Amino acid sequence: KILHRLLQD
Amino acid sequence: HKILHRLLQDS
Amino acid sequence: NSLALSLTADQMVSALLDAEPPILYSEYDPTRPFSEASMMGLLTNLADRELVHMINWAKRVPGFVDLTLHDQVHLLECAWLEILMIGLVWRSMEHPGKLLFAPNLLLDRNQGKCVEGMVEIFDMLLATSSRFRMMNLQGEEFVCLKSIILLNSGVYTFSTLKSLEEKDHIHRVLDKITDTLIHLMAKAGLTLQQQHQRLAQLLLILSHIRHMSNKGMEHLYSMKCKNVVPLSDLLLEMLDAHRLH
Amino acid sequence: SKKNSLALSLTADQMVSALLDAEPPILYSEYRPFSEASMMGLLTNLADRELVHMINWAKRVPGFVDLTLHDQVHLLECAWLEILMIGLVWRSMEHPGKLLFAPNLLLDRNQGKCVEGMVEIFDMLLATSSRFRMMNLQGEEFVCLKSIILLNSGVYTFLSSTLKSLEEKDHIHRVLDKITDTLIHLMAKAGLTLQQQHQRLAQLLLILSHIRHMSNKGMEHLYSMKCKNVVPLSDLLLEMLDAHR
Repeated sequence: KILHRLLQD
Repeated sequence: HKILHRLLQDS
Repeated sequence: NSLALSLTADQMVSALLDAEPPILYSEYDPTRPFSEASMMGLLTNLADRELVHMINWAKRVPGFVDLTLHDQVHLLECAWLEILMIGLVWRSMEHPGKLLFAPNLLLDRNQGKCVEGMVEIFDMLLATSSRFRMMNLQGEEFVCLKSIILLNSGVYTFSTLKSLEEKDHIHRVLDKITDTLIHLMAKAGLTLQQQHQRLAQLLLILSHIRHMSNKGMEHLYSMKCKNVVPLSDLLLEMLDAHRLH
Repeated sequence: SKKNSLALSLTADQMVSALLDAEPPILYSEYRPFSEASMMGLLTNLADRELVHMINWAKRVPGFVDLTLHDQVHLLECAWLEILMIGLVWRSMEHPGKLLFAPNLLLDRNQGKCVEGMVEIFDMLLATSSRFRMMNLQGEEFVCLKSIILLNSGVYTFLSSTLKSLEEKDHIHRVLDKITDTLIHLMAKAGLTLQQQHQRLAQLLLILSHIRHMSNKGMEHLYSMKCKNVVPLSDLLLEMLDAHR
């Protein structure tokens, strides 16, 4: 879930 | 004297 | 010296094709239902019988006999499960959705589920078989790749000047197999650009095969440590060479 | 613009330029005599900071943004430790016998023994560094290899049952082919003959199999640290590790 947030930002 | 070492010699 | 460097590409192909091990049958007993233990027993008994033929085959791979028995042992110890797997994937190409471990042991993923922890490995092997099928992998390309695995997988885990000279010999043989792969692709009419693209596509699959072997080695170690099946003394030594946790 | 991506339209020189510009920075270690918990703490802290920069870098690898968020996540989850390791090996090329985790953290082989099971991983990384030094690996080739790792490591663990998932794999393989063209371009530009270009291409891609091997071993060691709960691991690192099991 952290990786998702990092890729979008 | 492992198995593989022995099998590599017999032929 | 080494006679493998003086071999032509066609002579390399012919040597490797004739060196091919036979397709072995499993001890599958159709009178009893599968269990995790009995399927693990079938797969390990088959691997153990294939290992004997693999050793004979490795001695026929050009350049392999030039190595010391210690170096031969090391390469086979590192690569044996990759070699079994690329052979399995090759044998399964014309069986979409199934793995042909043996002619009397053709399994789909639902049969793989009875061995917990194998279904992930099963799925990767199927995906590799389907990739080879989509690429239309040829038998002559397959034998080249299998020999690359044998020479490559343990080469980078070897100070002495005699050791750096033997590693140089292995890399000279690997370069000959590269020349042979390129020769096969040009003979099949691929353009120059297609040749290097396909060589890359094939060699990148070897990283997935390395990955599958590592996952398979951890699974085999688990089956030993949980007393699921007894491993032959040869399989115990091939497993112990990988020193798992 | 996902139908005809800009990665397909790039020249080889523009691909190299794009990848060079995308390069992450060389982070420092926030580093008293060493212990097992402290050394692993430094390495995992460093890794966690580098991971944030890796995400930015991946978004700048040509073709990577055309993928869905789900596919981007899967590729980074499979590849992240391979990418960290090839970076480490590259930075260590000019320091024989040493691993340059950071400019202020240059570890020799004997310093890997204060962490059990890490010496094997150290030796594998050092051998790869020696290989790259033996080949005189160039920075332009390095950035191609690192991008290939990202796109390739998880390409075969995708799903091949959706009409839209099969065109994602083709795009990945088309971007991969472009990077192969780019490596070959760099070798032709360096004056290698066609036979030398294909041999060197093969040599570089076979090292990726060893990098896959080392990442698998490193993932098991990292999992062994998480379980002992002695070294603090960030939430992000715990998630990246959890994706391999």
